[PDB]
Amino acid sequence: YGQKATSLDTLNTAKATLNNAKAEMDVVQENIKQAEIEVNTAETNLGYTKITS
Amino acid sequence: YGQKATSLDTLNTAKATLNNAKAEMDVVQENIKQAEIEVNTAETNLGYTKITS
Repeated sequence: YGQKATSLDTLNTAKATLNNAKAEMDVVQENIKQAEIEVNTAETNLGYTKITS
Repeated sequence: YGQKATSLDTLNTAKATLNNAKAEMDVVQENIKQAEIEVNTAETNLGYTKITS
């Protein structure tokens, strides 16, 4: 964009459509979490396999 | 173009394609001339209409 032309309208694509990419990846982190979590709790509702004394 | 975006590639259209308009009008001036000229000479080869004494 320092090369005079490349209209801001196509830099702005890149800016906001970088942050959207980045953030749409964060969402899939928090989802990775929630799935790891709810899976450990889904084996911790499987504590009950001897009913330990 | 002072309004940040409007890529130089579309300002340059306007610049050079102003000068081309302007200049393509000059050409038609010099043509207007050459036609006015060659028409007066085309009536001055019509001096010969009495062969004046």
